[PDB]
Amino acid sequence: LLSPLQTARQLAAEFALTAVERDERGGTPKAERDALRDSGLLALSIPTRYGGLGARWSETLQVVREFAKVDSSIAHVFGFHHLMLATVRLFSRPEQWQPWFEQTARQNWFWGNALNPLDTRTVVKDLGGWREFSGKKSFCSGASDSQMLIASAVDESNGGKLLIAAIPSGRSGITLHNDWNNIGQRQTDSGSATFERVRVEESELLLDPGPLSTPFACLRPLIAQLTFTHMFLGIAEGAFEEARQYTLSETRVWHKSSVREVREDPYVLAHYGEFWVALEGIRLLVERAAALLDEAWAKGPNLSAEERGHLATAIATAKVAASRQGLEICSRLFEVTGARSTHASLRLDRHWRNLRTQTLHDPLDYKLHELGDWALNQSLPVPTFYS
Amino acid sequence: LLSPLQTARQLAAEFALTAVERDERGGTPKAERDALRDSGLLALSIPTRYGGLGARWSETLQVVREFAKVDSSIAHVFGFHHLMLATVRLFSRPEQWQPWFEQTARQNWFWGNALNPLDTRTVVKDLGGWREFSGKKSFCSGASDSQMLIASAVDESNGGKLLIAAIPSGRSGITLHNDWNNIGQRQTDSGSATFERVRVEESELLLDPGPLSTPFACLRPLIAQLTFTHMFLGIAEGAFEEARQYTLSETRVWHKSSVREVREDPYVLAHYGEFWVALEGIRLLVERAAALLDEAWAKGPNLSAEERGHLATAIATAKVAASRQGLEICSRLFEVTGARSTHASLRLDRHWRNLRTQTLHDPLDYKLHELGDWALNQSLPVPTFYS
Amino acid sequence: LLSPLQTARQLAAEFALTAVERDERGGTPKAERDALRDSGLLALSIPTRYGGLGARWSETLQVVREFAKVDSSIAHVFGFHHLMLATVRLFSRPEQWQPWFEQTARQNWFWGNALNPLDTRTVVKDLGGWREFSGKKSFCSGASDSQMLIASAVDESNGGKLLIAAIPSGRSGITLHNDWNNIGQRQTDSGSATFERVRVEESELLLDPGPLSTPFACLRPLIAQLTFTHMFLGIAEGAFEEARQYTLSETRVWHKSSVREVREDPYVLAHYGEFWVALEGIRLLVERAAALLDEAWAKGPNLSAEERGHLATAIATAKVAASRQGLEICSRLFEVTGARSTHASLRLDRHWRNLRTQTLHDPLDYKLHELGDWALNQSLPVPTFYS
Amino acid sequence: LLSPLQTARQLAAEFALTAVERDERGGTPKAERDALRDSGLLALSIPTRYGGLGARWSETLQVVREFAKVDSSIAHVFGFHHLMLATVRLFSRPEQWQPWFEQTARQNWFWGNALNPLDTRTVVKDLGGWREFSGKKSFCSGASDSQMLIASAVDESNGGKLLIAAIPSGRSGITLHNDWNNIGQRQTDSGSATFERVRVEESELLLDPGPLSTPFACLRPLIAQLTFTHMFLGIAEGAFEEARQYTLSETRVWHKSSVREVREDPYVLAHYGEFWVALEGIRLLVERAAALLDEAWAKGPNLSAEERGHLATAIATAKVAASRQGLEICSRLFEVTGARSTHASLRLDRHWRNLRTQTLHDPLDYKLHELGDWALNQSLPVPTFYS
Repeated sequence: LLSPLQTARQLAAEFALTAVERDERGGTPKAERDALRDSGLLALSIPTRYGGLGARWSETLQVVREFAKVDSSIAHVFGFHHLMLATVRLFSRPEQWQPWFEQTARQNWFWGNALNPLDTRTVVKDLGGWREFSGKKSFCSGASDSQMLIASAVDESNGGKLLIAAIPSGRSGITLHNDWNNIGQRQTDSGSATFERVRVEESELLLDPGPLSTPFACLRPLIAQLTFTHMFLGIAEGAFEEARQYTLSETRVWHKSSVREVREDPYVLAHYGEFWVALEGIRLLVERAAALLDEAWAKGPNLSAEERGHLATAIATAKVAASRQGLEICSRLFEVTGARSTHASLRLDRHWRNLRTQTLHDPLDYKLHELGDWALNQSLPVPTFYS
Repeated sequence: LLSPLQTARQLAAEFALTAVERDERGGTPKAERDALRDSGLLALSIPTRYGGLGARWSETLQVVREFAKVDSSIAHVFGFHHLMLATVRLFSRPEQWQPWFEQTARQNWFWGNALNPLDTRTVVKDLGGWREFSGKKSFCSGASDSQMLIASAVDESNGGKLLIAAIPSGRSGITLHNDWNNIGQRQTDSGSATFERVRVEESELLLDPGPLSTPFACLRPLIAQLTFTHMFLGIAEGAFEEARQYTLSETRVWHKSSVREVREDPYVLAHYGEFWVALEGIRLLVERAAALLDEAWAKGPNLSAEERGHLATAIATAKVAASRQGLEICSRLFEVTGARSTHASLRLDRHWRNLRTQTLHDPLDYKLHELGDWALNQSLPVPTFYS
Repeated sequence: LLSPLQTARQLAAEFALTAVERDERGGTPKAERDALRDSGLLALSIPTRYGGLGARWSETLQVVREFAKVDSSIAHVFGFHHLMLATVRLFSRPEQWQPWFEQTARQNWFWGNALNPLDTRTVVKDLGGWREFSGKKSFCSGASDSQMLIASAVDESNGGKLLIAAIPSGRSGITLHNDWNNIGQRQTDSGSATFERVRVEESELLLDPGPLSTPFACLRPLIAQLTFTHMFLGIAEGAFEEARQYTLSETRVWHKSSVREVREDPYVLAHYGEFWVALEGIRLLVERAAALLDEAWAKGPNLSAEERGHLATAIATAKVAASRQGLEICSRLFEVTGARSTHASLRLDRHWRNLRTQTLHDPLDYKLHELGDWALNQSLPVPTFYS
Repeated sequence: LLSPLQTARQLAAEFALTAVERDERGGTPKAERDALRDSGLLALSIPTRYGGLGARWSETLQVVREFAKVDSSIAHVFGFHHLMLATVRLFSRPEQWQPWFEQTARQNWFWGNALNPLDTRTVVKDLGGWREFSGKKSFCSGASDSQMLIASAVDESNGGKLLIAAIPSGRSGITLHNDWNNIGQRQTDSGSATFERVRVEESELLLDPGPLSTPFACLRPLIAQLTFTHMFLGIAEGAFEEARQYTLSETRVWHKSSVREVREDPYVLAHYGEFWVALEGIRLLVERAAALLDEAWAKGPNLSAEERGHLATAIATAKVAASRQGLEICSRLFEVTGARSTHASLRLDRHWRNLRTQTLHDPLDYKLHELGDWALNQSLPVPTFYS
């Protein structure tokens, strides 16, 4: 009876009731993850012909953004779940990903991340009949309480080629440490894992066409980048709305102010006008990138490298704006909420901390470098796991 | 048979050949205004049933933006000509503006500005069957070399009531001074005017419904605001493109740089990335406001105050971004063009000077106040001649 | 025999060993406060004739800054202790403050804050030979584990008159709640207090000359402002130094960088150059204000309103720079320390959180208003408890 | 009867009367240069034992700053005159520079610049008995109407070594084109020169100890950098004062303002407070660098490389602040002077144009790179002609 957005907004309201306490507690948000299981939204990105809801990417990412207004850790593991599904869809054969889609939709499997291209400590050995992953990995966003994992390993042949597999999260030999302890994103379980001779079947390797191959396959890093981008916008929007409520409900006018109510103070209003101009610009850039992703995805394997590159530029443009202007809102909102809004029971700084943490994993200065290469030299970005 | 955009682009390419020397001379760009007369573009906004081209406002404003890339003074008088046509369309009866539209399209009349709501030095006396305007006016953008003028006067009853008329620019008693000397917009003829017992017939007064009446008539200041906004964007786009050509052609690498070519300098590329993110955000905000103007214009007299207010907010948001981020591009581009690009024969500072002058006639701080009133309090802007 | 600066540096090195874990715990830093008692530094500002060290204000504030590099909560309660001593020195008769000074230096009394001019929930009744304070107070910075308190109350005559007293912290009727829970300054004990018929002798009231009387007595809010300002600078300096160590020890180069070492990355170096320019400007502004405070203090009761006003302007100028540029360093340092520096065991965000909390108790926008009144109109600031 | 500063301020008042008209005219300010000749200030930096006034560098640069408030072109050629005297003082033998100092003080010789290390088009040939400079040069600041020139040439031996000479400006073979045509600094005569077999005696070569030799000799580029820096501060201070006068005299309050007078408008006052904080920070950084230059100069040939390096860092820090914050004041002052202040008769943009032009000859991004190398790595700057 409800649309996916309506279902997400209802869930977000329930999440908001415990979000502040859970930011302090950290750990696995098991009750919230089960609420996602029961909602149906783990099948949001899966087409209806496999039992899913058939949303376009722009709708899936809209739900990521909606969760991020209240709970960016939940938004992160939810968005990464659909990124893992995109990974098998783009990197493997229909005989592999179609059953995975059907089982995920039927059983509400939660997919977690164990793919770190910049962590070559996990290696794969070939034992003829099967292969085995062995080593350690970090930044395993949402591996705990998951049913399936996307795991990477290096095959030390001619310098070391990355190999990606989809495997059950409880398979023998996998030890998920859940030592994730960070100032932000405190419920994404982005801790460590140990792989001890973990068996991987040929049928579980994502090889055809595999990573960084066709332009369509090369949408995978762009989906990841735009997932983060929607999170960034959601965090800024949630911070803004929380500040609004506080300004109107609790903030007292400064005794030197010319007005009697905070909501008429000329400096307070100018701050809110600057927040508005920033948010409006981010919103249009993010939504334009999402529409371009919809259009690129619809071309499938016929996607051109040119169209992929223009999408990549549009996403990076949105990400820079969401990162920089978003973090500024999360800091400067304290000037309109005031000295009492720093009470630890409110944890109003959680928006800033979450966004500060997540904007560092892909350095902004090198995003500007890439965008300048387009703006000055008309050079398309080179497809990587970050671009 | 070229489209209006193609026609405007061809003219802009010709204007570009002399724009630098004309920035120096100032005065009236009579040759360029005659090129506009010959082009048909003075009828761009006039519906086809009166002999015009039938463009939507977004298309008319796109031409303003295109002209502003190469010559913001021409962009200004061209945009203001269409604003004058909008003024008679919105404030007077069809018995008045339909003949004016037909004559303008048939004879390529150029319409000029003599409407300043601030300056109240012009007063209107009633002589029975006719009236007379007498006084001084400033900022008469495009009055020189025009066929028709929109002129305002104050009637001295009940503290003053503003009266607006459309009258031929050469009518007895009108003196245009051509004493316009400004650091920017140096070919807009925005000088001074003197009216001495200028006869004004009742059929020339714009009374039904007159200014600041219906939401539809209250589109007039919004068209003005969005005309300036398209000019601001065009100036920044033209400055950006001129900087690109200089960086790639003339600028030398700094002897402390690690790279052989300025094309690859990490700081140069980062600047161009920041210019790109700024321009892309402005572009989407301006084009969104343009689309909302098309949709509101289509409502005609059925337009609601609520839709007018949301359009107003969208335009002001775009105007703030275009003003602030546009001026920043026009200043900071010198860091990527280098010490030789300040040669007086290039007049590369003309973009900054033009934007610096035009961003002052409506103070940004009070636009942010208005936007904060919306963002914080959900208060729609109050219709005025600037909002 | 060490100098006070050397003694403070030694203590700061010891405080640094546990500052991160104490930021987590919160509560009262009893061990560190006892280390202050043993150090002699609680008598730093007390003249030698009373058994103190005889420091100038610039020297006392230098120690506040030194502590703030490693532990801004300790810096806060230490600076506020000396502010309390300044309060009795400036507002009461030598018959009152000379014994308090002698006893403080002999017994290493820690003085705490219970003076909030905003909060008027505490009232004083006159019972003839004595008075009684009853009510609630908030923001009681350093009241816990103190020997003496500076407490204010309102007398309900002629719309309210503020009364200030110095009283022992354990006097019957005083309850300190230790309910202080804030995102920053987590060991300043700035919780709540309750007074119930707290007896106050006439000899404990600070009436002659009392607050906001002579220009010399009006140094009290300026000492408070410059104490915060030295804390703001110290926080930014400590954050900068902690970032340096991380950049050089732990941060890895981005795989798109041209350089092998983060030490040589052009964007990293540019960030550190911008941090340097900011810190150097703040440092000179703060030290100039400190020198002007020494010179004004030396005038004693002969201080003129004009010299007080110029000092006020100098302090506010330093405070704006330290607040704004300091918070920027504390945020932007994460771009040069990288994605691994957000580990919760490092609490590298503690500098930003501490500065973000403390910069709100006196709104920056109205400090800029005051400074513009000087810069434009040559109007001296009006003495208040914040200016 | 007047001190040099008083004499300069009196001259500055006379210069201010024609400054706006001369910014338009360009060319050589011959009347103003003769006024400098008659003032005695061309001997300001020459010790009294040679007939000069014996000012310290901080006083000479204070006069540069004072001229720059009203006329940055005059400030530039005046400052470069004393830089040329410093060049012979630091690079040549007492038997060379002592007579040059005596003759300059006795005859008020004006020294001009023809030294461009980045213009290797002028070469020197050795004819045994004498040498000859031949080729072209650009950026010859103030060579016109000068008595002496500092000229450079490359000796094409082992790659090309730079050779510096002091020679009469009217010597046979020198053709000063005076084609200087720039958007700012329009009266510095920084045009071109042609050298046609210009004879140079051994006694005119600056060889012992020559350029970039001892730390003391290496003060020459630092004097140049700090001369520009004092100019930058002076320009910002003059722009600020001119804006003040306009705000208080001519600016009208915006019709949406809450106040009746511009000087009480809260946004206007906040702008002026930001100008104040910026100017105060620049002032202290510039004055601190000037004091350090005084102290370094006084050490003479005993100056250590360490003390030179710390001076270089202090100057670069001041220059970055003066450049960036100065240019921001020159742009943002238009928001408090308003729409009528762009009148071309006022040329209020001349401050921005002058500072925009002069901040480009040493790129700010690479200054930040150098300062970061100090801040992060504690690496002293490497002496060059720009550092």
